[PDB]
Amino acid sequence: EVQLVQSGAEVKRPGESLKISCKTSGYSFTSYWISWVRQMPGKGLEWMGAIDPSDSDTRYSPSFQGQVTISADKSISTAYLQWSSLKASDSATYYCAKEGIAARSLDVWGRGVLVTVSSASTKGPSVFPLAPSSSESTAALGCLVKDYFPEPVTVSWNSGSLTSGVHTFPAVLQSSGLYSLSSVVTVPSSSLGTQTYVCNVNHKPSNTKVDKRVE
Amino acid sequence: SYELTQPPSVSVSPGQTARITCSGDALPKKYAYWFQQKPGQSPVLIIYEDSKRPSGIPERFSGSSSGTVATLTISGAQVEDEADYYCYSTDSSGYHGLFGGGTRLTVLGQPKAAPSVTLFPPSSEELQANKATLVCLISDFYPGAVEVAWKADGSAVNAGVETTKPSKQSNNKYAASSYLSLTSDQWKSHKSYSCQVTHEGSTVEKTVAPA
Repeated sequence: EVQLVQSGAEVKRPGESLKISCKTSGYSFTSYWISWVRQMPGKGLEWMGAIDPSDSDTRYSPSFQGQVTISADKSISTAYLQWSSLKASDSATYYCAKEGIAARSLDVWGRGVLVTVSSASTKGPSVFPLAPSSSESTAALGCLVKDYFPEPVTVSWNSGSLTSGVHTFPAVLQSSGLYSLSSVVTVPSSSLGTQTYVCNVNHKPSNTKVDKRVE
Repeated sequence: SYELTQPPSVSVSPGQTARITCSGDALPKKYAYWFQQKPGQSPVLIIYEDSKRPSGIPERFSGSSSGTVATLTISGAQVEDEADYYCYSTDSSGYHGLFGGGTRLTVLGQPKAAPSVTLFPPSSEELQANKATLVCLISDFYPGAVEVAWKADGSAVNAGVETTKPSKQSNNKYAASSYLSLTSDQWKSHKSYSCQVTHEGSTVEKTVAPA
């Protein structure tokens, strides 16, 4: 079977260089063009360019020509896409694809590689309690998980012993480049005074976990 | 340059026929291709060479190209057909690939559901750091599209709002959140703030007041 194996996820800063790879097997590497396609978060697919490994011929979309370089190494059946100086807007999932017989037809796709380009530094979240203003049979409590980078964050309540009625929301990406999310749970007001409620917020990228008591 | 133009969104009820169009100057001379993309997955080829179906693609998908418009037709749409659909072709020379902007196909198949909205005031801990983040949490809405606006004492809030796109919940309804980032002084300068969530032509507003 045709297989395309792409390099792993990258987190880079604007102005840094980057080279990502696509190693193929199961067919004659130099007999087919390889296309590169990208997808910015929440946006559409974009054809970037293609290379013919038989003669190093390259074609580029006018939107990418001269700003990225596609290359190939037939000795290891690998295609590459590289930048000398990334832009922040280059955050995207990048796919390689073996072409079909017709020029620019797309035959077999790689699984894609996630590339994050951000000026934000790795930062654990500041966790703030969410409570209503001081009616009475239940109560909504929560935690604001503020200003962290990068993804992901996981949240539990009372070390995972409280799951019923928990709603943890996906993060917003702020213009600063930092993320924030919230988690909320509805609890009985009878328990408010005998039951403690703690949100456990884990941010492995910064090796930080916060257990915030919510009163 | 050259472009392929698609409608951003199409809605269909289950069992109905959906038609997704793709407009391009060179389509009278070039083949169109159709890709289906579901979240966290690579695109899947649905139609190639205007009208051909690959092995294993459901019979209900068909393609055609008339004039400058290629159409993907989904007869008797199913909920599992909910996805983004991209047309793909080349420029007139044939040397460069091009995608349409994509169409989000919504297959309804559950009743409309109004959002539940919870608005939290800032914590005292954040206020003691001279900051105030208002948190507007929105859940259990269907279909998955909302608009969020903020008001302060009835006046528009023109900056500081960050709102997520909707995300599918396990029950197949949708959730979103919106954040208004203020200073402590701004929070205390108004009598109230409101989060306004508009869904299917109607609005729910939640209000908080410095206490």
